[PDB]
Amino acid sequence: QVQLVESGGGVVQPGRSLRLSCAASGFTFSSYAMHWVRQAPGKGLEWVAVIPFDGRNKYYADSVTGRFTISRDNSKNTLYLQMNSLRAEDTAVYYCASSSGYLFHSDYWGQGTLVTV
Amino acid sequence: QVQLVESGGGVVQPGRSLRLSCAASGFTFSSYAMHWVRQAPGKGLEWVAVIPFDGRNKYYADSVTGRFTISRDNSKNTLYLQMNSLRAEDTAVYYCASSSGYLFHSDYWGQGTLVTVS
Amino acid sequence: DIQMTQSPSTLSASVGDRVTITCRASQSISNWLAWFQQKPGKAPKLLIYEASSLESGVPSRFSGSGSGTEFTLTISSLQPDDFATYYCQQYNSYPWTFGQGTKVEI
Amino acid sequence: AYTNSFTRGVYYPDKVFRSSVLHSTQDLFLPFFSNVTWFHAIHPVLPFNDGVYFASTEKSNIIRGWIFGTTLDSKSLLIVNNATNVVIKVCEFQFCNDPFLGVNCTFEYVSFKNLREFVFKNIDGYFKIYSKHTPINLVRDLPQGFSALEPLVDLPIGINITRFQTLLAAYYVGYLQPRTFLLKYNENGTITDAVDC
Amino acid sequence: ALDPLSETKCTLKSFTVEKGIYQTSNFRVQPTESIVRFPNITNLCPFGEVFNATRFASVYAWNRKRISNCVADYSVLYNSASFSTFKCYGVSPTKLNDLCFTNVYADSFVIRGDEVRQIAPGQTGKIADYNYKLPDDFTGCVIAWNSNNLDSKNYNYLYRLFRKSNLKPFERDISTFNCYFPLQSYGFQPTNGVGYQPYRVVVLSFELLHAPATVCGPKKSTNLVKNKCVNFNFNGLTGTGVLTESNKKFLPFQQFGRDIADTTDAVRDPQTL
Amino acid sequence: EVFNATRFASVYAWNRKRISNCVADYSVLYNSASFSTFKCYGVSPTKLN
Amino acid sequence: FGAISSVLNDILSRLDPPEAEVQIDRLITGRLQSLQTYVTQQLIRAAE
Amino acid sequence: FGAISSVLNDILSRLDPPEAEVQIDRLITGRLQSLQTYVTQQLIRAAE
Ligand SMILES: *[C@@H]1O[C@H](CO[C@@H]2O[C@@H](C)[C@@H](O)[C@@H](O)[C@@H]2O)[C@@H](O[C@@H]2O[C@H](CO)[C@@H](O[C@@H]3O[C@H](CO)[C@@H](O)[C@H](O)[C@@H]3O)[C@H](O)[C@H]2NC(C)=O)[C@H](O)[C@H]1NC(C)=O
Ligand SMILES: *[C@@H]1O[C@H](CO)[C@@H](O[C@@H]2O[C@H](CO)[C@@H](O)[C@H](O)[C@H]2NC(C)=O)[C@H](O)[C@H]1NC(C)=O
Ligand SMILES: *[C@@H]1O[C@H](CO)[C@@H](O[C@@H]2O[C@H](CO)[C@@H](O)[C@H](O)[C@H]2NC(C)=O)[C@H](O)[C@H]1NC(C)=O
Ligand SMILES: *[C@@H]1O[C@H](CO)[C@@H](O)[C@H](O)[C@H]1NC(C)=O
Ligand SMILES: *[C@@H]1O[C@H](CO)[C@@H](O)[C@H](O)[C@H]1NC(C)=O
Ligand SMILES: *[C@@H]1O[C@H](CO)[C@@H](O)[C@H](O)[C@H]1NC(C)=O
Ligand SMILES: *[C@@H]1O[C@H](CO)[C@@H](O)[C@H](O)[C@H]1NC(C)=O
Repeated sequence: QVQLVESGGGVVQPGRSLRLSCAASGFTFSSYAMHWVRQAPGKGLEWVAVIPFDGRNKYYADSVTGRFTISRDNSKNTLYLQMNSLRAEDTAVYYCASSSGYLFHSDYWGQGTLVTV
Repeated sequence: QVQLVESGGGVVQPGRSLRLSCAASGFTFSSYAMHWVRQAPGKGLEWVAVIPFDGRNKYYADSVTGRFTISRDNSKNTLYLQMNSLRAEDTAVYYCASSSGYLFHSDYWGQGTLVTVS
Repeated sequence: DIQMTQSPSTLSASVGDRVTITCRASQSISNWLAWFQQKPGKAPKLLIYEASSLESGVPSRFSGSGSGTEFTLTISSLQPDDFATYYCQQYNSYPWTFGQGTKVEI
Repeated sequence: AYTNSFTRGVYYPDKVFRSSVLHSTQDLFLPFFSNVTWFHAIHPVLPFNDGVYFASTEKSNIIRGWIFGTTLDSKSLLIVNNATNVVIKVCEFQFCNDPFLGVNCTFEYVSFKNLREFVFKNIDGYFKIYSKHTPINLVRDLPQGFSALEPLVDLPIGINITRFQTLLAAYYVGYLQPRTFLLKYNENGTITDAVDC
Repeated sequence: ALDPLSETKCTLKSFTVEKGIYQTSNFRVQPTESIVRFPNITNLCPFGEVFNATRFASVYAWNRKRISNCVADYSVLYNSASFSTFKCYGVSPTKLNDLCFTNVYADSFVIRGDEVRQIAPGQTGKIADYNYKLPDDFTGCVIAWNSNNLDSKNYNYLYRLFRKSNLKPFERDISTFNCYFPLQSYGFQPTNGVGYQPYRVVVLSFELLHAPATVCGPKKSTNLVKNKCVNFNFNGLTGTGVLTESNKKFLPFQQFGRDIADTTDAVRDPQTL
Repeated sequence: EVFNATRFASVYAWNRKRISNCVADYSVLYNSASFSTFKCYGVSPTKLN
Repeated sequence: FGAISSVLNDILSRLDPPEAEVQIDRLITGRLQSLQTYVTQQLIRAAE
Repeated sequence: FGAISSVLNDILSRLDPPEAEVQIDRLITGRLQSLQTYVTQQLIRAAE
């Protein structure tokens, strides 16, 4: 059915970079806006980034502005988030989320991958 | 290859309603104009309805104007026909058909489903 | 930005009970709010959208109410699998913000 | 009852200073020596056809408010001055069948012995209000004399207005008509005389 | 231009001229300095709060946000390539940052692609004559850009229908055969054509300078010089003349006087009242 | 029989149909929203009727 | 005078004001110019 | 005279040369037509 698979998580030294990859299946990825969201271990989850399907616009949360970039390629049906200048407070499990319409729907959330800085 | 599957056929009491569905596989359904055609038992086929791929137009046969409603959802690659106020003469086998170009092409006809109004 | 406050933070109840979760918006989200449930080791799992509309596969005991700034999540009768945290979420204006959460305890 | 609006209703046509010059202009004015309807308040929804001259003579500021609209009850403008602080809301309030004062919206503002004059015209969604205050010592009707009203507010409500009601000392109602006037600005830039063409 | 005699030869078109007195040209004192005056308003202008609105108003109940007390940088709007169009009517879009305005209204709404042409003075149509009508003498700039991934999914954008007869300019009628609620929703979907895509439109209605203005462009003020020819610019009222102290009593709402010739006769310094 | 006709001529051999003896309600055409452009030159589309 | 018609009412029945004002301006321009010519003729002839 | 404004400086502040030149031309032909009338009036009056 619909599944989002995150990949690329691991351990990063402070001030270094990491790239996340996100595979989509079971829906028209080429016309759906994409979201990234992270949850710190046993803390409240924080919205991260969003890109529409054609990517003319690109929004970020404040804490990651200027250090994070989100990217997509509908050809591969994959979503990416490149992190630079990583800090310890950025340690979180990062999820992919999208919507058949306008809202994160539980059918459209990935299993998540852990990033430790 | 190119297969079209009709569904929803059955038995209808006069005056009530039914919904048919046609499924598409093996072609760019989201870019093809789609049609419905019915053929009553041992009688001639009757052109029913056509929907362009964007649904900006919908044309219907005179015998079903104001009662039939055709619809499509390219996301699901399916064709939907709504029947209301069904009468006995609407009993027929209904086919969903299309064209790689403009005319009904033999690869683009389904097996059909039977609709009986009684 | 838009700030959202959940109340209570923690709340203990037994199976079958009536519970209410109150979400507090710093300004109008007029009816655009979402409710999510998370158990540990689980992703944020949807309940409601625009705060009164039922998602597929969501038991009717789950429901919401409210418009503008004051909103409500509803449990009619507790089931044993409802013991979890609940987040009201706004999406009227980016960035999408989340409440502090309400974890229901035994 | 009815009274003679001798020469009042003239207001500064625009927001440009001039001086010692006779300026001709046309707008929605209260024609001279016209019929104006007199209401008294001892011991009423009116039409707003194209813009309504308003005036009132007071002893204790009992006149406080206006309701502009089409139905004027929970479907509109509200203007109220509760004894120290002017309040203007255009919410669709709940109003009684006979609104009175005790002793979905766009805008919201905050802030006989005296004569208070007003003009209310709503053109192209812009509700324009002019005013002028002056002391008076008279108990009968509008004193004969000339002064010019001046803009104070501009409300681009877009709210459609057809009828209005006064809230609560006599008050008077004319109606504006698209007549050309010749205005006489004095040496100091004040309107002192006018001619209805 | 070599000398007065050489001027007479050029006018008379002759290398020799008869005795007499001959008018040749016009003597003009030239201005010496340049003076720019603008108010303290240097607070920035929240155009982002308009053009970056996450939610836009439906066309029948279009959202009219007022702009005042700011310093409007229109170069950000004009230069940005994210706009599919930028059509001004009363002013040239590059001159915006030089003028100063009495007030600004940002009327924002989402309309179907096929009707983007209807948001224009002296136009008619279903959207232009039942939802949002502009006056013929409209002064401002119309801006539009594709929103096909910000709006389409969607059926939450409404526009009116069969029963009505009026649209008089900038009127917002939000009132709600057998029967029909006078509103039907657009079928904005990501898979439809350009003519069927939703378009987020913002219309900056300008009110021309008639009062003490409040929204000025990003100009740098200077000092004031009296009793001398200067090129002066007050809030965008430009001209050349000698600025002297006056004995005129302006009214608190009058920004500037005039002469019988519609030329400016007196101005109020926006920084020194 | 003109606009929604199932078939139009190629432009080099553009067809034309004559119209006479009828009641022409230009509103139904004009207010029909299917049109991407509707430009009148000698007249205006609201004075046709 | 360049207008699509010399009957003033024909224009007003045919064009919206946003387009009519262009056409009407042409007719006024000439007719106004025509009066100017005629009155100037009168003055000079009146002097004679 | 049909121009967007009768203050010549206002147009130049508001419009770029490609468009303002049209509006300015409108004022020019008008005011020039005005001098034409005034000068003509003077000549006949001068002869009187
Ligand atoms: C609407 O929002 C967009 C997105 O930017 C976001 O919103 C702004 C209000 C700020 O909060 C930003 O920090 C935020 O990311 C604005 O579009 C673009 O914003 C950037 C600022 O980030 C403008 O500056 C550019 O920055 C890039 C970064 O390298 C430079 O390369 C450029 O040379 C330029 O300096 C940019 O001009 C702007 N427009 C674009 C990219 O087309 C937008 O300004 C904002 N407001 C409006 C009216 O659209
Ligand atoms: C402002 O107008 C809106 C028009 O929609 C009102 O919203 C409606 O409210 C009634 C109940 O009051 C509901 O039955 C309708 O369903 C609402 N409309 C829609 C489209 O859902 C709103 O109540 C008005 N605001 C007031 C009266 O304060
Ligand atoms: C303002 O409200 C009045 C109603 O008080 C409107 O006048 C009515 O408009 C409808 C429109 O179809 C007509 O059917 C009625 O006959 C009109 N009433 C009268 C007495 O003529 C008026 O159109 C509204 N104006 C605006 C700009 O909304
Ligand atoms: C107003 O007109 C009425 C008749 O409708 C007349 O009785 C009355 O005298 C007029 N008002 C004045 C002040 O003359
Ligand atoms: C008038 O009413 C407003 C609110 O309705 C209030 O804030 C204000 O204090 C009132 N003025 C007086 C004098 O009570
Ligand atoms: C202008 O005001 C002064 C007072 O400052 C007054 O003496 C003078 O009379 C006024 N001008 C006129 C024409 O009344
Ligand atoms: C604006 O600020 C200047 C100083 O930069 C000051 O002289 C002037 O009075 C201010 N304008 C006001 C207060 O209206």
